[PDB]
Amino acid sequence: KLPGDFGPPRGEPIHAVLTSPPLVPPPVNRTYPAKVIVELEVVEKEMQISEGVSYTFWTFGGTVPGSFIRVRQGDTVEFHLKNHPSSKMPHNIDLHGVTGPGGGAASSFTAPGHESQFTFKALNEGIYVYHCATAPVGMHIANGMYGLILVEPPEGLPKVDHEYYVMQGDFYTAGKYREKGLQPFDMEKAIDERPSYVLFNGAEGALTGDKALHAKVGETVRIFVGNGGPNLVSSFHVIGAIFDQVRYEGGTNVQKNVQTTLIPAGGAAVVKFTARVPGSYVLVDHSIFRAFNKGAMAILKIDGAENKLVYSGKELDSVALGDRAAPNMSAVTKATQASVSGTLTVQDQVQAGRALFAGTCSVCHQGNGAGLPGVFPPLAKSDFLAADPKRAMNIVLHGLNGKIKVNGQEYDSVMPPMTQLNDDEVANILTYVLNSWDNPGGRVSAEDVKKVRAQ
Amino acid sequence: KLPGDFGPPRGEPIHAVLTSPPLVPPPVNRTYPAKVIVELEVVEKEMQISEGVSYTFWTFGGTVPGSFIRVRQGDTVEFHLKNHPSSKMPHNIDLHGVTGPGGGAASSFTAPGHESQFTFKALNEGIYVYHCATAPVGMHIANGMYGLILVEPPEGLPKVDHEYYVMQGDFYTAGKYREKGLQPFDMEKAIDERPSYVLFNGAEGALTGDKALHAKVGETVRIFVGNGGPNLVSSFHVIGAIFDQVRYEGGTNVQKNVQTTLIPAGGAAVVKFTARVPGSYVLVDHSIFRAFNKGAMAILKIDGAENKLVYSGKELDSVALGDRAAPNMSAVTKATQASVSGTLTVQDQVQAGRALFAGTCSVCHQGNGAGLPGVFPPLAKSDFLAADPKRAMNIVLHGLNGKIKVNGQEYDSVMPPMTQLNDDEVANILTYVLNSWDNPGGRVSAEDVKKVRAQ
Amino acid sequence: KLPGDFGPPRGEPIHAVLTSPPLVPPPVNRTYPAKVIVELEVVEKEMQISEGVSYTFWTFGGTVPGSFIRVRQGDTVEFHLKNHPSSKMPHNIDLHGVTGPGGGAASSFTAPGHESQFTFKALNEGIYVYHCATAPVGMHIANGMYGLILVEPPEGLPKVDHEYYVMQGDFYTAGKYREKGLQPFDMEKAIDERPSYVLFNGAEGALTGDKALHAKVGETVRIFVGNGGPNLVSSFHVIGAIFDQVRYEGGTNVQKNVQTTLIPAGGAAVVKFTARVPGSYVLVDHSIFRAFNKGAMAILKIDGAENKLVYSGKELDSVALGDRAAPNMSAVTKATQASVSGTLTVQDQVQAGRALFAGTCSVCHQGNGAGLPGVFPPLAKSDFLAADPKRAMNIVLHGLNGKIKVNGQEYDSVMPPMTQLNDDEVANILTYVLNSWDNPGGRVSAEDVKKVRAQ
Ligand code: HEC
Ligand code: HEC
Ligand code: HEC
Ligand SMILES: [Cu+2]
Ligand SMILES: [Cu+2]
Ligand SMILES: [Cu+2]
Ligand SMILES: [Cu+2]
Ligand SMILES: [Cu+2]
Ligand SMILES: [Cu+2]
Repeated sequence: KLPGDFGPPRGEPIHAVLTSPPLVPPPVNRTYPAKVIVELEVVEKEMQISEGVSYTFWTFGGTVPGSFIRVRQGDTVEFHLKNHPSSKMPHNIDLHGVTGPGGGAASSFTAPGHESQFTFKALNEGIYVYHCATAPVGMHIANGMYGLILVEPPEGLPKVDHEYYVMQGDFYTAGKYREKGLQPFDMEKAIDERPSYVLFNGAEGALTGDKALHAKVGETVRIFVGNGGPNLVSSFHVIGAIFDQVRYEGGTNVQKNVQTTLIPAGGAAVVKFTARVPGSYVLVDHSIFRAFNKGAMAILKIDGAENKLVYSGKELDSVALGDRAAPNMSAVTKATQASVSGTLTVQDQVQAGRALFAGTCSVCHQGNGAGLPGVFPPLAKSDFLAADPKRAMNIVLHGLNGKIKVNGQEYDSVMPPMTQLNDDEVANILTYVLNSWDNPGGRVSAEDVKKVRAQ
Repeated sequence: KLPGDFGPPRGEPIHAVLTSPPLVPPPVNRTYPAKVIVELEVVEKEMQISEGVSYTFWTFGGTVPGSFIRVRQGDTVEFHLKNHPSSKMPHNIDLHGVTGPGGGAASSFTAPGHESQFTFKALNEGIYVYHCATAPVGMHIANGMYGLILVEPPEGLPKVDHEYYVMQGDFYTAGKYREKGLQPFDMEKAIDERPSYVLFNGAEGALTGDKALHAKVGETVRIFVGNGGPNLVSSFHVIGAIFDQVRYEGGTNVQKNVQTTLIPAGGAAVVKFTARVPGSYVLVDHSIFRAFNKGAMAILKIDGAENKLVYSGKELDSVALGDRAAPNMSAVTKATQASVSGTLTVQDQVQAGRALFAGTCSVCHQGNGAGLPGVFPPLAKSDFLAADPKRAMNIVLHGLNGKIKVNGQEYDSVMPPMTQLNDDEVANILTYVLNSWDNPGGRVSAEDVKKVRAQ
Repeated sequence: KLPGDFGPPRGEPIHAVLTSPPLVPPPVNRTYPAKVIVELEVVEKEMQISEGVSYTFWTFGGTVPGSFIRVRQGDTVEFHLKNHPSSKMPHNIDLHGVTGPGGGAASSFTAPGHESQFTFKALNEGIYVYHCATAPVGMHIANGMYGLILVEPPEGLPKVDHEYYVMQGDFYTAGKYREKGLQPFDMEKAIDERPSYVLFNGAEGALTGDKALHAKVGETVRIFVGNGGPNLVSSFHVIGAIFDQVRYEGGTNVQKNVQTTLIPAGGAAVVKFTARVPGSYVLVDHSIFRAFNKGAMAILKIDGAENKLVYSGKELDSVALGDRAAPNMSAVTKATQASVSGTLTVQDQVQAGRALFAGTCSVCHQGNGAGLPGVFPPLAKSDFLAADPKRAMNIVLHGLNGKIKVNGQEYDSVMPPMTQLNDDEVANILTYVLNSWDNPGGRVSAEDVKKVRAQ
């Protein structure tokens, strides 16, 4: 026998129902091998990789990651790849778990407006990455051409309350993190393995705030976790919880009771979580600058009764989650669009700066700008801020130390530089502060900050 | 007892037969512990790390990786290290799996023209990296000073049809990838972990094309897989197949049925593959820019009958394998040598450009230059190419977009920039295109391209 | 049941005794669940990250890594975090192994001079990283805010002879490796994952020479191994030995008989070592430029009888361990302090250069400067050195090749450049050589070298 030796296909041909992230198709719930027809279409399109930041993604099914495919070990899969006629590039597919050269690549080569097909038997149970394998392969994967296929064991997976679909990728923009506008792919950064963004499901905030995954206290969650790369290895981790089980691809080995697990580039794992106490559980790449400086954070939000005997503490806030504690940062998108249109108002800037102030400034100056007398000076009704708004731009870009006097009190501390903030971000944060807490109002422009940065 | 407590050496002293990659010594096939005498000589020498690219390697036994050593758990090993008198540097050896300080390092210190010896008992079964441990250690490992020793279990490994020897390394050249000439080691890139090449067995194409590993449908293959580093961790992966078994060093744990496995820097694994359908199975570091932009791809070629019930698709071609689909790129070596000699002919350039055109240009313009009317413009009998050969140099270096007219048809698409191509590569590709498909002939020089790149 | 369902706390409340690295609290040795009160204080302070190199660390309990916490699965932990009033920054804590949002983060937010508390039940047995989770999280972790908590299984761990505490971190200084002075945190290098130092226990040499860990032949050692990151994954390895067992966090899976093991960023493992033969066993990150160029090396020194049947070789020396073979490099600290004070003597420079010469120069020129006639020229009574001390500065910075004559003998070899040596290091090494072996004496200044480097 080969593995997956369950006989020829029986029953009727099945048209696979594919799902967009973060959702998963229902279990196949089948005791016989089937001919499964899969139809997947490549679409090239602009999407928001961050608020006010567009990127030309190349997608399987219009999403990053691509549509989720779910079949049964021993199935015969008739794979149809279409390339939308709006595409500029040819594309193909390499599915992990396929037995045969290129995992489908040579037979699935598809020009814009064409369709290709190949047939394979799913011999190998497991969770598997699929991706484009068109020269230059790294460019296609970097632009978002990856997803997951699940080959179920014949008896199916154990029932759980929720199944979700989460995939990490590293992304390479010409511009710096959160630099606004349409950002080209940067080949130099990709070859050097120096990503500008590291993301779950193709965007900053794709799985935070009002887009969090949900479950209730007492329920079981299974997450199909992919690492599309192209280049990075994920120190994949859940903050404040533990995985009951971690199983890689279709491996025989199952690790139980771990919190931190390494997912290779092109790798995939099935993780199981039991909800015990309510709150936000953060999925991160624990290579920490990825999670906290490049976007690599997703949320599983658990609702239900607190258990003070297990955990007496509060729900996560802007101290740890920064500007992603809030439901969304839609005001940044709106302020960026208004800048492009030449219609940016003070209130556009105030609402964008309000979103960006959380964590970034609030951890020390507080959400109300009061600070802590003698320790963190106030931004609320600040005489020092009002006396010199241009000095305030320098303070954000280049930091501040030494003795100062604010509202009649001496400070002798250190505010670190925040030079990685973009000109629009500094301008919008300071406009928010000037228009809050009885401050004098007016505005700071991106152009004002550009000139102070240039020194 | 210590582990490997099999008594004193018996029988006759055995002179170990060492093998060069990718071959392995035969199984020891022995029921008693032996005194094994190992003789390994360090040689410093220039070799081709890529076509027309030389590098001064430092080698154990004249190869990268070094000669394969095969002994039995419980053996007494008398290790002789010689340093060839042509060497400039002192060398030594640290074998993983040795019980004792430095794994041999202090007692194996060997100046040019000298010999050292130390004795160790092989207590620990497993596959193990050995490497040089001479200050500065990273420089010696970076220049190729690593290989594998297998310590067999007393009963031997299970029989297989083929055993092969494959070792990844990261390499640091002063010049960029495929920049021609003798390339010095670059300490700055090595300290930053920014390799110019990531290779299997010490060269681009060492295990591709006419140097592929072979087996037949139905046969079992065991690969001894090393990661010499110095710095990178391999997302080690087989395209289009699965590993029956993966076992790290002499670990008790064996993973079964996985496709993608992380091999630490200085780590080693034994993988087992069963051949099911014919074609090329690609071994890669799935940190994808390594595999597709820095050389990290090897081939296991399976011959035998197709099974359309398991896989209906075609053998891999230049779409996925690029310029390594072909048997070899010997024309690039020959054109580089002719440039050095000042004897470079048009035909030298044409044959080199023919090799480099595969994948790099052919994925969109086709192997015959016809393109796809209205989608990818033709290079065959191209009026647009002929009208301005200098514009063609700019197009390759800097890309092209917007409306153009080629052979009476409008195109409105995007050709990405290919600025990572070296001046000789652009010149040779364009000379190939000009001398093919009824194009006007003539030639483009490396110097022509240097001037266009300088703008 | 939840896991760790051992009933309510019994007995008396226990004030946890915490230990500084590399020591561990004694086993809890308890058959009942307890209320454990933990008190940990954040201190910001300058410490030596290398000889003559200061850094402002942020610490849990005044050390990097932070104080070790030891409790029993099923314990109720009342966690008190104090922030010393000298602190400039707010801090908090996220303990892996805590069941609840942020692992403690929202409830442990603590301004300078304040205290916070939260209670959690230790449901999950294992070894776990804890760290600060205050925006910007990567900055706090990069400055040293991490350590380990052990949650014992109810029956306790198996008895061993020694338990030690070793934690890797990556560090980001504005200055280059071993550049002297107070070094600021460098956000740009941290975001790029380009550390200047990779260290065990917060400093170069923290666990080498006279600070090595100890045990005797025949004894068992358990090491609690953390990777605080923030960014790097450790190819964690013991030179010249094997781990009996490696267990990650509280995972069910235990790997036995491995030498090289990958520890994720934010991960932790318990390793077990049996001492077989005497000597220094080096713990490294086998991403080799970290271990040999950035400080990532620690020593377990085994005393006892040699066993020539297992290993005939010598103890490690400066060939493999370089300048860390010696007990300490205190002369470098003293010479750096004397430079700051403007009191640097020739003898200050000689003793610092003596420390730095080991490995760096001695591997080729020998510890006595004799070299090897015709192969490595002498530094002892060197006519070539004496004839031009300025040429000697160029040779160290930029290397030397080609035919030379030294003390009546021709050399035709290659000395690699050592441009990564700092101006003070070149000046002190050459002053050592000039004042040794009947050389003419005098001195080379850091300023002399600065001018030669500037060309
Ligand atoms: C702690 C880590 C802080 C963060 C984050 C931010 N700021 Fe700050 N800021 C902080 C200190 C300790 C000080 C005083 C420094 C000293 O020399 O003692 C400051 C100072 C300012 C000021 C000027 C003083 C005042 O008006 O109160 C301004 C205008 C200011 N900070 C603004 C500001 C903004 C907008 C922030 C986010 C972008 C921000 N700060 C972050 C401590 C900390
Ligand atoms: C697809 C990803 C392509 C690859 C790889 C290469 N080329 Fe290309 N090329 C492509 C397009 C879509 C276009 C037209 C762009 C537009 O504005 O619509 C081009 C154009 C050229 C041209 C000029 C037009 C012509 O003569 O047909 C030349 C001379 C050319 N391309 C050459 C070329 C070479 C030599 C390549 C490898 C080095 C190469 N191209 C790659 C699409 C793609
Ligand atoms: C081997 C890897 C070496 C290391 C490490 C260092 N040196 Fe060296 N040095 C070496 C060689 C082979 C040569 C001769 C090169 C040639 O062209 O043949 C040298 C030369 C020098 C010299 C000049 C000659 C002499 O006086 O003997 C000096 C002053 C010198 N080397 C000093 C030196 C110092 C101070 C080192 C550590 C910083 C050092 N060398 C390292 C080989 C090697
Ligand atoms: Cu594609
Ligand atoms: Cu793949
Ligand atoms: Cu060597
Ligand atoms: Cu090693
Ligand atoms: Cu902190
Ligand atoms: Cu953490």
